[PDB]
Amino acid sequence: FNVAHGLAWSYYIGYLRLILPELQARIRTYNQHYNNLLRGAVSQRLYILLPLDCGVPDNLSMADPNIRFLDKLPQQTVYSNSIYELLENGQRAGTCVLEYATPLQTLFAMSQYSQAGFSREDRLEQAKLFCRTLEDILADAPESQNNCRLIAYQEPSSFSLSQEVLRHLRQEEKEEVTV
Amino acid sequence: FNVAHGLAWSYYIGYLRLILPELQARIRTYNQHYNNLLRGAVSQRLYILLPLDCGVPDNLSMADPNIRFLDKLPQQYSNSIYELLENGQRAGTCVLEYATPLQTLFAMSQYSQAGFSREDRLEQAKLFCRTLEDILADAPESQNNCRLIAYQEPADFSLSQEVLRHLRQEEKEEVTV
Ligand SMILES: CCn1nc(C)cc1C(=O)Nc1nc2cc(C(N)=O)ccc2n1CCCCn1c(NC(=O)c2cc(C)nn2CC)nc2cc(C(N)=O)ccc21
Ligand SMILES: [Ca+2]
Ligand SMILES: [Ca+2]
Repeated sequence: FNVAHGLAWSYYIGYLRLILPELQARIRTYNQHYNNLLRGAVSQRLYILLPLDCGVPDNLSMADPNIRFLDKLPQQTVYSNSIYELLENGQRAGTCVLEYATPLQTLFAMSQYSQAGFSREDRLEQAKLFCRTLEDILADAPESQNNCRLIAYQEPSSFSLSQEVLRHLRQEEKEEVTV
Repeated sequence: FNVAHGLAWSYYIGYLRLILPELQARIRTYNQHYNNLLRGAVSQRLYILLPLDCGVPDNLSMADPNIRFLDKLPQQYSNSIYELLENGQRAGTCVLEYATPLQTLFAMSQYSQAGFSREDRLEQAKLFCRTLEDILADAPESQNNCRLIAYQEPADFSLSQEVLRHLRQEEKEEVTV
């Protein structure tokens, strides 16, 4: 009995499969303004944060204060999407469309619902499974694996999410320019 | 690999568990107006349509012409009240809506990479029903706030009549027990 299968498939079929196609161009559009104005460009990929503690806060800033909301992204000329700037020592070091995964929140709710019989150990196993399954789905999906990137991580002590995101953005740019 | 397990748990945790508590009261209120005008009442339960074919239309009246939209419901998420008709006469009224996760099972069966056949879609649809049933069977006051209407449509069927069967059964239960 694995709720993570359905959660992954439903996140893809109901949300990613629909929103991603518009994206790769919507960001291309925005970067006209962004490049001309702030002398920086937004990464093309949609970054999906997958905290394995299934802890999705209301806003990204609360979890890490170096992730800072920048600007809402427009639609192609019913979905809101937020550009966040990543920070280092107060300086802008990257920008990206970055959002938490709703399925993970369901797993947290389940672990606080006693009639589920769903322990924290169960919750973590199912979070990992959600990650692996969504990976498999995007692997066989067209231009979608290319339009979005998954960032799974386990908090220990103190941890830096802005840094883990910047790792990925810098890797993405490395790829863009090399190949 | 049963997607229906996750789909059921997500439908309950992320949606039903949220709107049902409000709903009991919201309809309790609305009926103050309905009783005064037209001598009609709206059932307290939320009726969830589970077509086994997973065919969800964009407007219920297209699925059965005897199911006319009546009125949207106010808040304490959009829910719609429908009148069920017989020979043009109003025979019932209820908050009515489709289980949207079935849409997902439909999309999957039209998505070739998934290997999700129509046989699969039907198995997972039935399973979605059984799983959500169980969930509401352990849930507090929630089983009481809504009713599941799972039906399989025939090669050789009235939805408004299926629903009306349930509503009349509900009223029977109300006045006897
Ligand atoms: C967990 C909920 N549920 N589970 C399943 C399975 C089906 C549903 C379900 O019934 N849902 C839903 N019924 C609604 C009816 C009304 C009403 N009455 O009007 C208003 C809102 C309603 N909702 C919530 C909106 C869902 C769409 N949605 C998502 N969904 C996901 O992430 C997600 C997680 C899993 C698993 N599967 N999915 C895809 C369906 N993310 C969004 C982000 C934005 C944005 N960026 O603004 C906008 C919409 C978004
Ligand atoms: Ca190059
Ligand atoms: Ca049908």
